[PDB]
Amino acid sequence: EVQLVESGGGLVQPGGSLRLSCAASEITVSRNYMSWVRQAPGKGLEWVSVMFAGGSTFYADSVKGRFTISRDNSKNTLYLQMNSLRAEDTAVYYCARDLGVVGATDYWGQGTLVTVSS
Amino acid sequence: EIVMTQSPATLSVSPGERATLSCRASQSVSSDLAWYQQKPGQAPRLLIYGASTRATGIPARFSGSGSGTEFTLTISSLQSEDSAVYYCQQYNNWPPGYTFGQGTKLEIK
Amino acid sequence: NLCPFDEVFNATRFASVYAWNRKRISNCVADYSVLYNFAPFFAFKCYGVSPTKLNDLCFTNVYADSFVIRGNEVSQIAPGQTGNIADYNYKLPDDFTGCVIAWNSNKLDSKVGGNYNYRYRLFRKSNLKPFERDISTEIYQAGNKPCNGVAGVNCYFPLQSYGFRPTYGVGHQPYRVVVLSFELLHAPATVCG
Repeated sequence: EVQLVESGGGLVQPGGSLRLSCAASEITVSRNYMSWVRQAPGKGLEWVSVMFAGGSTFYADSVKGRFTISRDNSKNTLYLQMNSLRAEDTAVYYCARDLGVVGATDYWGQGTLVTVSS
Repeated sequence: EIVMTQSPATLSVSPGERATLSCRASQSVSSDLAWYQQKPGQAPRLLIYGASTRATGIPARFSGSGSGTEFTLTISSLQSEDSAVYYCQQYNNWPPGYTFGQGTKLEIK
Repeated sequence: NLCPFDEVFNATRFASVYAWNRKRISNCVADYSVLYNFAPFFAFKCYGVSPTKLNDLCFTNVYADSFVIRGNEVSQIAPGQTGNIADYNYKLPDDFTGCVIAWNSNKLDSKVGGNYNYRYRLFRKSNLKPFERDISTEIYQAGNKPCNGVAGVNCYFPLQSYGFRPTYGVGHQPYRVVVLSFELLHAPATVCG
């Protein structure tokens, strides 16, 4: 069925790097506005990053300059490289395909936990 | 950076009655909004997009309303499984932008 | 012998950022006394040429490109600037010398019924080449068929209305924008005075 499945979730020591990956089915991502969201345990949600259909990507300010989104279009998948994970970035990350005024964000990912050593 | 404030924080209503949840904006959000129901344990689920348009499949028991800086979601008859958390997401700036709320916990009796 | 720039900016018929409007000016004396000196202009800015020097500057031909955008997106009309309107709708080159001007039309073009007659572009397959008119009527989709035979999934239409109405805040008040491009290749330059 149409879906987004995630991988890369785990634990890493502060300052370390990590890479989250998102695979899709029955729907394309290369031509779909993709958006990674995250949730801190117990808190609300916050938009982390977005990549367009032409390649021009964008990131939130809280993570600006540190995270970089990319996607293997050839096999229909998305990726997000993170580095220098500090104490804040421990959260569950979701993958999403947002249309906007013509259908607000709808298809989401099972999520993936990302915690740090402490 | 428009800050959204949900209300009330919690709500416990007897089964079978109506339920009313308010979400308040700080600037003009016209009719650009959405409501997500994140049943505890997995990803959220879209209920109502734009101003009050009911997402496909979504049971008619839900109804959205409001415009400008104030919006409201209303549930006709809560069934046992309606207990979940709900969030109002605004999107007046679409490419790249979204701003979430604090969420609301709804239970039954 | 003055050019018709006056009309160009005051014709108050501007079409859309979708398939913008153009004019090829030639053989006249470009005054400029009013250009960027009239009162209700909100933003005017050129790169490579100073306004007064420009007023003494001279060229081979002129290209005027008028269109209408949302106020919060005027910052995206710039050399290589990245966003939506400047990536899939209308994209100006990197070495573009010349100036743009933008007016807050929060009164002249808006109606309570929704002055959304114009439908801007929100679904494109690949980025734009500079000055590539891409007015088109197709159905952006995901699966096999377009919306002619499918509905809901893979039923997208790139032309979305704006919905300009007065309750909208400044960030959503329709700004009218006009961009001037002076070409200097083989210039038996016919325009200065």
